[PDB]
Amino acid sequence: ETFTVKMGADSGLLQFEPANVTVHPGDTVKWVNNKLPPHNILFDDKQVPGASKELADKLSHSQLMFSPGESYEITFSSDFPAGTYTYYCAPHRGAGMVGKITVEG
Amino acid sequence: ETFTVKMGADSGLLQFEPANVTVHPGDTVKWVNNKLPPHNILFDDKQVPGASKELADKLSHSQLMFSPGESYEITFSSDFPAGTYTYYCAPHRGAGMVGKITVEG
Amino acid sequence: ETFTVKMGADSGLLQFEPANVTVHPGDTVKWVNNKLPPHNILFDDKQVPGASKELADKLSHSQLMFSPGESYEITFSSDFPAGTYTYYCAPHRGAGMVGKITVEG
Amino acid sequence: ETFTVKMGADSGLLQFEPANVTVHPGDTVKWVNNKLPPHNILFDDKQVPGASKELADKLSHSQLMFSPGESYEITFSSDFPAGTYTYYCAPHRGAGMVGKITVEG
Amino acid sequence: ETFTVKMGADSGLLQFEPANVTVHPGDTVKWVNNKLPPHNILFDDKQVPGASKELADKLSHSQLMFSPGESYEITFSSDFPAGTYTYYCAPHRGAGMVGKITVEG
Amino acid sequence: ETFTVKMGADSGLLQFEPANVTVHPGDTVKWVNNKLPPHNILFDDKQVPGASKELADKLSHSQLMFSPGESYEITFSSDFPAGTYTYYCAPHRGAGMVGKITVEG
Ligand SMILES: [Cu+2]
Ligand SMILES: [Cu+2]
Ligand SMILES: [Cu+2]
Ligand SMILES: [Cu+2]
Ligand SMILES: [Cu+2]
Ligand SMILES: [Cu+2]
Ligand SMILES: [Zn+2]
Ligand SMILES: [Zn+2]
Ligand SMILES: [Zn+2]
Ligand SMILES: [Zn+2]
Ligand SMILES: [Zn+2]
Ligand SMILES: [Zn+2]
Repeated sequence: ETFTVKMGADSGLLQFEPANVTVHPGDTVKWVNNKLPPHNILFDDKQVPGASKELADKLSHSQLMFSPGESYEITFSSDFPAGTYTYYCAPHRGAGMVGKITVEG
Repeated sequence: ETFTVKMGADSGLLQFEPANVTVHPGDTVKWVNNKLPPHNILFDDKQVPGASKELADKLSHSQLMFSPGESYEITFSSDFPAGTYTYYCAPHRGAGMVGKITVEG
Repeated sequence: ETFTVKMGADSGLLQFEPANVTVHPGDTVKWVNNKLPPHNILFDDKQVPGASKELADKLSHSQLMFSPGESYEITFSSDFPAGTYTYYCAPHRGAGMVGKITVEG
Repeated sequence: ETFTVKMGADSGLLQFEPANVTVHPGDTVKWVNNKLPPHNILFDDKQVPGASKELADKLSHSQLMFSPGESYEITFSSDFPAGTYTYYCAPHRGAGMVGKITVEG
Repeated sequence: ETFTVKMGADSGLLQFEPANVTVHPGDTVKWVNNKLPPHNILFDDKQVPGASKELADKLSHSQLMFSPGESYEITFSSDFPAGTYTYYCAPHRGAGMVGKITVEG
Repeated sequence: ETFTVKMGADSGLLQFEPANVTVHPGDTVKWVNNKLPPHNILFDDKQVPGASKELADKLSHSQLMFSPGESYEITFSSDFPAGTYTYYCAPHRGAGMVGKITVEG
């Protein structure tokens, strides 16, 4: 499957819609730049299963996205461990623009 | 913290002593060439967490060890996924010289 | 697409069926252990585009496969160069168990 | 061959000189910190051949360069795909400090 | 064996305490967020042994740490080359918040 | 520079000619298949500077070379550490077909 997460709610709020998402092995999470750019997706080394920095760096879209429609996908294949993945938006961190992905396995 | 696994039991049996070992992140597994050489440690691409061939190749000590005392260590850091790691000895595969490492996390 | 290559012909010959395969970027090549095991897939450093040893080592399934059904897949994504990839089976090299994959791009 | 690209024109403009460069496999691209620092080289996941994020991250010199003369080289060997590579300078993005490398092959 | 480096001296100075540390293979360096956040650890491609960008990127904790107590560890295993590793804090670079790790071997 | 090492002496001896070679940073070592094949170049994890298994695996030409003229080159760039690199030929190990490369720096 493919779960779409909008960066910036329609209401004009600095949030990820949905904030919490539960994914199964093989599913894809698609982030779409919606409202109030820029945004980026950052995963901290200790916010991913096993505290793997190597894993966090691969998932983290450090670069800022400005134009609406720009997307970033992550297919959680058999390779990725099971557990919760917490991420955030650096420019809107103070606004509490935080997200969470739970991979069940 | 450092678990020692002997390649070839004192009994003269073609086995890994211990055959099964449970490790925690940060711990090291030390293989020591004991009896009836040669021996090597091979991890198949599908016998490691996530079926990562890249991971299996890094852990696999393909080359044969002949002299007693020769060791090979693997510190299971945060970069290594949790799960069971099955390995074997190529020259003594038919004798059932197989091992298993379970990393909890 | 996914091209299946059988390691050991149905006729009981030590060959790869098919021996020559033409793949497009994105397409996958699946090797299935069929007849007269063991078999392995080895790519020499000079038998791959650009003579990249780093590339040859990643594609090479050095370890021997014994049980029928065991598979090994390689998805030739964008990261893989265009050109011919020649591989062979080490235990059946003298029998001329050689293969060839041509990636068009 | 080695193509030199100056980060910041002699005329004092926030540009890459040259902005567009055509490279052949094997040729190198050298960025030299010239005028009005800082500068960095960023490649977006979708601005490289095949939209490979793994490839973009390896080429991207995220860290800021301040002192004149500081260089960053990239030898486009066989491992690198053919196509256009668009990059930019984060601190001078609004000024349109964008570049483009076309690898023929 | 585990050397602790405080990001921000108790004195309220924007420094790494200690600034210079000598480590042996197998030892771990632990950075603890102490005073005047944020802080991050950045290693430049040319400030590590062999000028390996791949190595620098793995060690660099690009993301900003705000809460006191947050830590980042690096166990200098056999895969890491011997030599000096110079790092810095991006937000406090002008204050001269620079560090240095010397791995003996 | 480029130092040529012949795998199998003209005298018909199972040796590397020369057995010992001193190389400077940037020099290339070229192994040429000469007499009494097969041969391969294997570096053990503990026979290279720093006991880096990752380094040993990259230098090791595991696969057997049969036809005369087949070569294998290794350019010891700034990346490679200084020290002695001991290697051997697996099929002719008992004959004492061992070599040694000393990189001065
Ligand atoms: Cu945001
Ligand atoms: Cu054995
Ligand atoms: Cu075969
Ligand atoms: Cu700039
Ligand atoms: Cu700081
Ligand atoms: Cu030999
Ligand atoms: Zn962190
Ligand atoms: Zn396999
Ligand atoms: Zn070769
Ligand atoms: Zn992107
Ligand atoms: Zn740099
Ligand atoms: Zn060894």
